[PDB]
Amino acid sequence: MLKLLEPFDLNGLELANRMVMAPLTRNRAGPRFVPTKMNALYYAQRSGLGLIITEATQISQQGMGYPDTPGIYTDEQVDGWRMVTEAVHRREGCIFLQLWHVGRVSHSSFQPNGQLPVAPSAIAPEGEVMTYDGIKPFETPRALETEEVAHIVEDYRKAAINAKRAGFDGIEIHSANGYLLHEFLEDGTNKRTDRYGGSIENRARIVFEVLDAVCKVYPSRRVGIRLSPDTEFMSMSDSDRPALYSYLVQELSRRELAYLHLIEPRIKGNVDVEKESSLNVEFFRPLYKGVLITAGGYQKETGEERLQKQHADLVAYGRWVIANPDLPSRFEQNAPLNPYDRATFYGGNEKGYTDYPFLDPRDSQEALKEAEAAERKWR
Ligand SMILES: Cc1cc2nc3c(=O)[nH]c(=O)nc-3n(C[C@H](O)[C@H](O)[C@H](O)COP(=O)(O)O)c2cc1C
Repeated sequence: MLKLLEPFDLNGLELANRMVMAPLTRNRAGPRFVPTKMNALYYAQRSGLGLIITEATQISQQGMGYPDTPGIYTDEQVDGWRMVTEAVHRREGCIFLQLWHVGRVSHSSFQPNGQLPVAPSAIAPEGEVMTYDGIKPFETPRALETEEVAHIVEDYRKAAINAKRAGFDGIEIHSANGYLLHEFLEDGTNKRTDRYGGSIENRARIVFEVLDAVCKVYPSRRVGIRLSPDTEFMSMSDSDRPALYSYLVQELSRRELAYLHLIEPRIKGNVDVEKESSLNVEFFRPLYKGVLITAGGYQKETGEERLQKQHADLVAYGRWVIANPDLPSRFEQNAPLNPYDRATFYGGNEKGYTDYPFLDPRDSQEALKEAEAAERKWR
């Protein structure tokens, strides 16, 4: 009787339920940003979620701002992701790769040749950024030349080519949470005078060009996109978020994409914030035609209310899913939720990653089995 637990049809994909694993950076790639068997166990374990969206995956070295995130720009990376897609599919799961460019939220230490991070405009985020050599202040990033936006779009297109080859069911363009695309959208970050700055239309141009480029690799019904309609995460700010997001959503409505993925203002990236905003999901449901994913601070009961009230079609869970590989079964049988441990979110090993327990140990055995089979197959 939970709507969260109703199978849902995603323009062809037979989702087990209406619950989504939110994208989650775990900082556990192998050398050269290549996914490993351990990574496949983790996704295999969580494959009773209707849809998995992966951790943000950089489309290029230039797009990375945190250590040991996986990439999707080399063959060796694609091979690694194949273990992941295989294992999730053997468990009858569905999965999309979230494509990432960190923008200015990076450090020369991460960059090819120790070049500056790139952004719309030469404006550093506030605060400090973890690097290979400990905590350092954010640097002023380099403002991208007009001509270079084309080359970033092409990175996304190559990245989607690699994704399709890796065997992902679809892709999600990360346009949220303070990163390259988001910096383009908001006029607090975007001070450009060319055809990608100024007018609301112009700021979104890049988002539309990325979408044009990837929908040449995947059918548009397999391209998703994530927005953060109203957040301070990473020194974001816009002079008029209602106006900017209204336009951006209505345009998106007409591109017949797989879904729109909206993060609730009560999330500041990875933590909860007290915050007044009307730019939550209720405000966008009217403005977006197709399949709508709501994410951010939900529980069983508040997620269920979203679906009953027809506010969204899918509810994403991030932190609960880190801790509860079988969240849907727990919801379903009214079980206690395993607590999540923030200290093991980022970096590390099995601990706080693949060692959260299931209701049913057999689920656990089946994930291990598929993940080992996936490794032998793609050895
Ligand atoms: C450890 C951690 C990693 C995350 N990584 C990503 C990411 O890679 N991409 C993204 O778009 N959001 C990311 N988020 C934001 C979450 O996807 C989600 O919006 C947030 O956790 C709020 O959802 P929740 O309340 O269910 O946890 C992350 C959050 C956490 C706590």
